Amino acid sequence: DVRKIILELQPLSRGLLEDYQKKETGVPESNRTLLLCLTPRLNSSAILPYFRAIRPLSDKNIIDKIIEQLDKLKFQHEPETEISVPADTFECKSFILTILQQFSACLESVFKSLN
Amino acid sequence: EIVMTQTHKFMSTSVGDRVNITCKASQDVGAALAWYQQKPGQAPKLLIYWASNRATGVPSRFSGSGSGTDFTFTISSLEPEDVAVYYCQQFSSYHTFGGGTKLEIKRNDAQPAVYLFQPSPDQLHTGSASVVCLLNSFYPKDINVKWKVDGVIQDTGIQESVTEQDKDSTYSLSSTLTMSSTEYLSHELYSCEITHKSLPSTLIKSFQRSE
Amino acid sequence: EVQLVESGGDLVKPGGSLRLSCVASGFTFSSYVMSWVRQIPEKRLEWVATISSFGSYTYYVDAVKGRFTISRDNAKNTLYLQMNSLRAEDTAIYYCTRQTTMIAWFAYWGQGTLVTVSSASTTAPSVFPLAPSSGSTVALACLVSGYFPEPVTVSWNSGSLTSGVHTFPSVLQSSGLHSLSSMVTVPSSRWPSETFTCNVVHPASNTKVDKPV
Repeated sequence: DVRKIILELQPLSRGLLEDYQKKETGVPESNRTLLLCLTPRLNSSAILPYFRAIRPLSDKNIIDKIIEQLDKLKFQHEPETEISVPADTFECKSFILTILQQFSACLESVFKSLN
Repeated sequence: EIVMTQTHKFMSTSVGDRVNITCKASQDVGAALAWYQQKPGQAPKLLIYWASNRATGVPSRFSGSGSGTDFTFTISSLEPEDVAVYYCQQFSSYHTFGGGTKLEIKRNDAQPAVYLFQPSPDQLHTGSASVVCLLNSFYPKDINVKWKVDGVIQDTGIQESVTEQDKDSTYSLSSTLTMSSTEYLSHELYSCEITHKSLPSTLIKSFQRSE
Repeated sequence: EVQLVESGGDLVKPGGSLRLSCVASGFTFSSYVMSWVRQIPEKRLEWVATISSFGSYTYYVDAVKGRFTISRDNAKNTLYLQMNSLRAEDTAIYYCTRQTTMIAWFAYWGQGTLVTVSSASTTAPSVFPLAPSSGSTVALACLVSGYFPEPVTVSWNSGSLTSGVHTFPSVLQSSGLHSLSSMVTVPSSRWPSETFTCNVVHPASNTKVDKPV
């Protein structure tokens, strides 16, 4: 059930993004692409490492839920890229914000694919 | 609320010169300051963010410095296309903007050409009387226009309009004194008195209503 | 390319309402905070309101709180500003802007939509010719009195006279009407032996006046 996982993930992703917009001031635009949405099915193995890498920097409880959902959509033990999180504070916030933005966009895109 | 103060509404500079535009915040904002450039008929354009980061494609002659409460926007060598209004903006807390600083080009001083016009008879028919003092092609922008009716300084009924710096870097200004037609008809001598850096003494233009 | 296009600006009376729209293209609209910023005729900038990606959080500048409502429809890539209880000092160009978080700077702006709030209805100008009060040159002028809304266009001798013409910026009167003066200097031989006319066009009232001096 691809549709079921999208609907499971969507409120988690919306909340994470909107809470970041409300709490964090002055986050610069990174202009980077981090998440690859699709492989074609939703690309858990491309998205998962990023969520694993920001887990200590974010809400561990929601991230855990996201990871549990996305693991179900890793149709193999495909390999996971090792992610370099920026050390600089502003780069690091832009990195997190870009992940949340692109995750939001991916799910909304795949949801339009499904309707 | 954080108040951003740009002390100078206008600054004169010359092409080739360094320009220092200042902005001061009522409270610490750290480095959470942005600078914008605006040209007439256009939205403001982001130049600097986090007090010193130049936005993408912004020419290297523009820079920002400061942290805390006192910030400086600097053009290292002014180019003609840089004549514009520059605004600061803090984003430590809820957005507030400074009031803007308009860069204009310095030139040699230039005396105004001054013209004074009596209310037209068609206007007087309607019950109003506008006396019109027009000043053309002066520099610098700072000018004092004083209205006297039968010797008494007017402090009401006066509207002033100043042009933007024109193509040869001079300014024009209009001052209009409006009263009722009965009131206009009860006075005789109307004078527009001009004080200006280029005039060694005040230039008086006047007319006698009864002619 | 990131594009923001505002619409809905118009002329209204105090206490009226108006709804602004801003349609965005070139990015995933739901990924970004959006905001309105306005610029009053005196060119001060004032942030107006802000909305998070899915509408859960909004901020308003105090001057508009309880009168304006910001909202968004992500399906149509559209930001709205519902403006109620409008006042004269709401007159401004309204820009919609994109931001990363709710408190940030403004890297992307639309071109703006003009909102005019005035107790004056549209008003045609009254054009008063101002003749000289001997010389090498003389000065003629026209007072373009009491019109709304801006602008007027002034020309001399139906456009043939362009050199020596100086038209000043309009001023706003307490009545809410605008006024401006236009003058020309001509060689003295050309006066009073010739006739000079100032031609005023007021598009909004669709009126045309030719006044001889």
